[PDB]
Amino acid sequence: EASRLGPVFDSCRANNRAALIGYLPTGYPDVPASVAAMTALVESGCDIIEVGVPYSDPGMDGPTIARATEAALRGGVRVRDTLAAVEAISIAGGRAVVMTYWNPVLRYGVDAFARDLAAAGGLGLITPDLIPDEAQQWLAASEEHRLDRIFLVAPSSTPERLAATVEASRGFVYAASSQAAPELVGRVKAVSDIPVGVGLGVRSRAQAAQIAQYADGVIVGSALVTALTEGLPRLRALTGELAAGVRLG
Amino acid sequence: EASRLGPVFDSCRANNRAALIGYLPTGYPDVPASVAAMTALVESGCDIIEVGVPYSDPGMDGPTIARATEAALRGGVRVRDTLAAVEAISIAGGRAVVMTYWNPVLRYGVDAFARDLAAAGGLGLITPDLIPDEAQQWLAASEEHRLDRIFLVAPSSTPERLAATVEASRGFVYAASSQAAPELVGRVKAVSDIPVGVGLGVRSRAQAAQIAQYADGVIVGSALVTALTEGLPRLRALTGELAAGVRLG
Amino acid sequence: AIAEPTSHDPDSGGHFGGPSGWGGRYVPEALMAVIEEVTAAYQKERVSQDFLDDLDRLQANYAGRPSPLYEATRLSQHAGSARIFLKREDLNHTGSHKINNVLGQALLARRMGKTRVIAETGAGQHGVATATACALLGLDCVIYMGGIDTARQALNVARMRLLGAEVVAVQTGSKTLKDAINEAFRDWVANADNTYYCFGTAAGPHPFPTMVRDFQRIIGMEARVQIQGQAGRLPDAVVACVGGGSNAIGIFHAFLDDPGVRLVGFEAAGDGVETGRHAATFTAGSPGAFHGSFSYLLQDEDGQTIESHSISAGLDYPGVGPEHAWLKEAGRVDYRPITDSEAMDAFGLLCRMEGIIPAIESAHAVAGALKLGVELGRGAVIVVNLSGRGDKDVETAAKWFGLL
Amino acid sequence: AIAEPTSHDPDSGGHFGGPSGWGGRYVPEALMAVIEEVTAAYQKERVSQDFLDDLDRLQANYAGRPSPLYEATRLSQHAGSARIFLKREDLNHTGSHKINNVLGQALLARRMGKTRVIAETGAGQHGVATATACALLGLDCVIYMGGIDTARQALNVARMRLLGAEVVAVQTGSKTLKDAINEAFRDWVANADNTYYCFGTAAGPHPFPTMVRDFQRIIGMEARVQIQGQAGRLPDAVVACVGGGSNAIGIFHAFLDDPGVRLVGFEAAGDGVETGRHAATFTAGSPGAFHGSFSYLLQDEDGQTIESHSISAGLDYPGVGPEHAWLKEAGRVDYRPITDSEAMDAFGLLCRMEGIIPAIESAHAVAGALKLGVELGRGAVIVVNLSGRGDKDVETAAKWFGLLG
Ligand SMILES: CNS(=O)(=O)c1ccc2c(c1)CCN2C(=O)c1ccccc1F
Ligand SMILES: CNS(=O)(=O)c1ccc2c(c1)CCN2C(=O)c1ccccc1F
Ligand SMILES: C=C(NCc1c(COP(=O)(O)O)cnc(C)c1O)C(=O)O
Ligand SMILES: C=C(NCc1c(COP(=O)(O)O)cnc(C)c1O)C(=O)O
Ligand SMILES: [K+]
Ligand SMILES: [K+]
Ligand SMILES: [K+]
Ligand SMILES: [K+]
Ligand SMILES: [K+]
Repeated sequence: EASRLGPVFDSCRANNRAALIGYLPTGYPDVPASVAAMTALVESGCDIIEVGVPYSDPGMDGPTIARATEAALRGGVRVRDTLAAVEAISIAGGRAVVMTYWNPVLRYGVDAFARDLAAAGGLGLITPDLIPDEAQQWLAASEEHRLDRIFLVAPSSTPERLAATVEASRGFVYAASSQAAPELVGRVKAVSDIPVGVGLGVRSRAQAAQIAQYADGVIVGSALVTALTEGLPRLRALTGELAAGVRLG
Repeated sequence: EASRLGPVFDSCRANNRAALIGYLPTGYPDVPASVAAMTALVESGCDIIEVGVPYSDPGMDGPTIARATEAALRGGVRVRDTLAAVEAISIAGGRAVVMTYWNPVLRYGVDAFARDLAAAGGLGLITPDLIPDEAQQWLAASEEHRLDRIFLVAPSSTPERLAATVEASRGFVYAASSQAAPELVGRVKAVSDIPVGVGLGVRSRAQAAQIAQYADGVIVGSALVTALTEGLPRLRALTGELAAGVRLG
Repeated sequence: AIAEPTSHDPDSGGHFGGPSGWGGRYVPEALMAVIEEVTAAYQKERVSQDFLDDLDRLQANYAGRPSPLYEATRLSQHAGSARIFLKREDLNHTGSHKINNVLGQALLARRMGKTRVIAETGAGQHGVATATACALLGLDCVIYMGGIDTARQALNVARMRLLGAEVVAVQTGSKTLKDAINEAFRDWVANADNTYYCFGTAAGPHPFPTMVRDFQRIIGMEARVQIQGQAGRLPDAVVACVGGGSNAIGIFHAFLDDPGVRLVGFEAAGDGVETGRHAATFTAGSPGAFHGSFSYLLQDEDGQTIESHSISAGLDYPGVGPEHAWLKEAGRVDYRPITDSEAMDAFGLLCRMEGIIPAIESAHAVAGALKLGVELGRGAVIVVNLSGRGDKDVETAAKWFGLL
Repeated sequence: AIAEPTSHDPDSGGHFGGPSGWGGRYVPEALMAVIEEVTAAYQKERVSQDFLDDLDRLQANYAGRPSPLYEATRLSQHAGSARIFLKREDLNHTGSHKINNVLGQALLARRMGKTRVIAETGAGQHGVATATACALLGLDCVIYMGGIDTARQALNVARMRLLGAEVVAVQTGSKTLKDAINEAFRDWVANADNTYYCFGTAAGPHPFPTMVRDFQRIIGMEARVQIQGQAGRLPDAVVACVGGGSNAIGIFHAFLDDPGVRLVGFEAAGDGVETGRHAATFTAGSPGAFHGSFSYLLQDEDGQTIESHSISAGLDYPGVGPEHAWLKEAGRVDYRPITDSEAMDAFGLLCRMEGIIPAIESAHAVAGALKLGVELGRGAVIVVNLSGRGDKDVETAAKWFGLLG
């Protein structure tokens, strides 16, 4: 009927604000510390937690996340740690999605991973290197286990591919990226009413406020990793600032 | 007519001995020192002196003579110093022929060099890299200026080339060359009565006496340079021993 | 012969084998606009007579095609008295098969109006060929190369720089071919609007596996004509080394529909397939998505890429092209491992028997051809793709044989 | 058919232009047996269709002939808008024209029953080629190379050793090509009974000038056909670099009887012909007997050889082949100097304009062609012999252009 994240964006619209979507990679600086950090995100005001699966060759990630996931892998992080992190977030009262490259899912098994993500309490999957053209098995698994499917659109996306990508998404659309970020959101808003999350290297409360003026969600990741590296108290403070920034709308 | 060196070999044959033919390079260790050594050879019993013209690329010379000629050239030895050495040997009562590669003769001019060599008292020319096939100019200047022409024969010489080379030589034939040397002399004796000199790395009286059994002349060069390098008295001693070896009684 | 397609082509999405799903485009949406742009440009220009005329003119007068086929009679005693024929891609301009693919893609890059060309390189032969064509056509060029490969293939680094191409050393990961591909990928994502990615092997997302193979098909088409002219029949076997798969698919393709012709690819086994220091993708890998395609790769139980190891820079890659994964599934091609020691022995043997210094990559094929000759016996005809010459490997080989 | 003894061959004594002219045999009698045996063997096999078939078979399938002819359109503006055509001998197996002569001579050595082959080398291309044929044909191989050249051409030293050849570093004299020739010569005179001397340039005593030129004639034969196909006429000029003269005579010969075709050979001028650090044998030399022939060489007033200098190991030679002397005296070929700086300028221009890394030797010919193009003007067709590729010179070029430090 409705997307798993539907009610979350509904509660944010009623409060005249954007959702705060925070990303952290599993296993950095270790598995127990990362879960304590993700719990702190729920406590510090994150509406949605993106739980990242560390991957050996993360071509789409910047240096901050790429080096943290690399350190996580040096520590022996496993994919099952991500499912254990989703369960801890759900128990703490948070709303967790998983962000992963596609080969770890293929290796696990798309259906088996969807089933196990659903059973852990996960609400959706973000697939930065899976386009709808290859998403046949994922679409079936997304519907069977009632999981949202968050694809990415790009500023360079052709109008035909933007439409097909938006049509294939459930929950929200990840507008990955000047003036290109509002324009990309507008191109999505022209063909659908699905929520639009925006990632834009957000570091400050003001940046979250700016994006909240046109986006349904504000995605922060690299800055959260940087804060956790300084320490868990630094992550709490920054997440609070960003939580206030999304209410500026 | 008779060859310039004919009387010498006649006199040696009349005394039941071989001619001692001694080689030294001009300008080693310097021009005055080399002239003193060539004079010492005359005084110590050499019948014929081979005055060597140092050449930049002497491919037929062993390392002993190659190093000495390199040193002579570093000292600034000139072709004209070889002519002066011939004069000094003539003045001392000796008999000199010049041994040289052909290009310094070409640069000097064949007729001009033959004229000046005969004027300085030179008796002939040994041409280690001039075969009779290329010796047309030299044959004419040799007849005009009454110089002997000593070509070389080798153990590998075909019967045709050995005969043509002997027919072209005047004075003596250089049998350049462990029984290959006496049978090479035998091949020359089978076609002509011309005196035959043998080079064979003679280092001792014993070796010179071995060659004197079948050869008309014993040629020594490398050992004289080695002796001169040690000192002029060592050269006189060695030449005395060699003049004893070429004598049979 | 690029104007006419093949019965072995993938669907519009780049999938081989229908339901098996080999190939495809496992890429971010951020690359799909340029990826569709290259695909459309290639379908337009492959039937354009002006394009085909330019490519053929360069292959003949510039690259030196056709390369000859040489019967290496002095190898026969070491190959069970079989008859080893060497397809002499080592004689191409720049010294390998890579120039075939690069001339096609470089001409395409100019047709698309791209102002900048980037490429990865492992052995440095694709890097030199790319630098070569960008000098010739007047295009800005940047080559990405793993830091370990810059050290063991230093001759090709200096060739690239003399040719006016920028060379970026890649220090991430295993500092070899797969890491160069990662870095060049990131460049393409950021600069797609003006940058052409001249990919050097028969892998990646559609259209690269098909396009690279189409530019390399000239090898096997020549070889099929040359072997029949010289030997009077089709070969018993055609073999090649397999890194990503371009030289192998290039010489295999013309023989796919010849049922009596065995096709054998030889992959790098490094220190041995049981040591964890190898690059034997088919022997020890499993299916997965990697570098834009669904194919085989060396991966652990969670799907993390396992780093490869080989004395040969050009085969030191944990992946393989999707058309090969399809051909392996179909049983049309067999894929076998060859170790460092086997390759180096064949290297020395080819030097002393035939006066040919091969690339260490190509030496894996010679090594396997020697073993296949023993298997097939006296009089068997075996065509070997001699993919490159070994000037780049002379230091490594002299050190291996104690000639320093 | 077969290119019969045409009107350009010397007499039976090896002399060009008269019985006491250029060439001949200025050698010791100790070599005349093996020189006459090689001369007889070559005279027999040069008219044998089975020998020419063997050579042709190796040239086609093993060496990669024919080599293409490539119009380097992006050089034109630097050549007065002339049209530069490159004869791509750089694409031959081992990377130079030297393999043409080596295959002919190694086949001959095998026909004579020789089991040991020796050779000199300067750039290392003739040494690699010789070592290549000896491996291919099962002959023992010893290469003599000057110590200075083993340092600046170290890539070819290792190639030769991987091919199973012994490399002997020569430390006498200038430690370059002329000194490696002297040492290889000493080896031959000592082992004249079983060793074949594979001489790598169109010089030396008869029959080497003629035999080497005959094995390289295939270059000009192909190019004369190719240029008429591509430009629709005979060229206005054919140019090559001149060390001993093999690659130049190889491409010149097919054009000798085309009177409208200018022929220009370019020799190495090093730092400059006035500096005394050069190898410009025709520009600054004089006739003399050197290395078994009568020809031009750099010599002082006494006839001592003047040591040569060039950034190019293959042109760093104070002599030149006797047939080139004859063509110069006849006025059929012009010979001009090219400095190190001019050659490296042309080296780098060929790299970045055409994507071809030439041998530094060949860069001298490209540099001369650029100058010649300015003289001849727009539309002139100039065929250039690109004698080799520059893999051996990569380190040298990298230093020259500041790619090191
Ligand atoms: C882990 N997933 S990823 O970072 O998004 C990702 C996806 C795709 C690819 C890469 C990373 C690197 C390579 N790659 C390609 O597509 C590719 C291969 C050869 C030639 C051109 C290409 F574009
Ligand atoms: C100074 N006079 S020399 O030492 O006797 C003398 C005479 C001749 C020759 C040499 C030295 C070295 C080279 N040379 C040759 O003939 C020759 C050249 C190329 C190939 C084969 C050769 F045999
Ligand atoms: C890695 C590249 N070369 C691989 C290579 C290979 C293996 O690549 P294929 O794409 O499998 O053909 C074989 N032979 C030679 C001479 C090679 O250089 C490169 O130069 O970048
Ligand atoms: C000296 C040798 N090379 C000379 C050379 C020359 C000059 O030699 P010629 O004999 O004049 O062609 C030209 N081009 C190349 C590529 C060369 O290598 C040698 O390799 O031993
Ligand atoms: K990510
Ligand atoms: K470029
Ligand atoms: K045959
Ligand atoms: K793959
Ligand atoms: K010269």
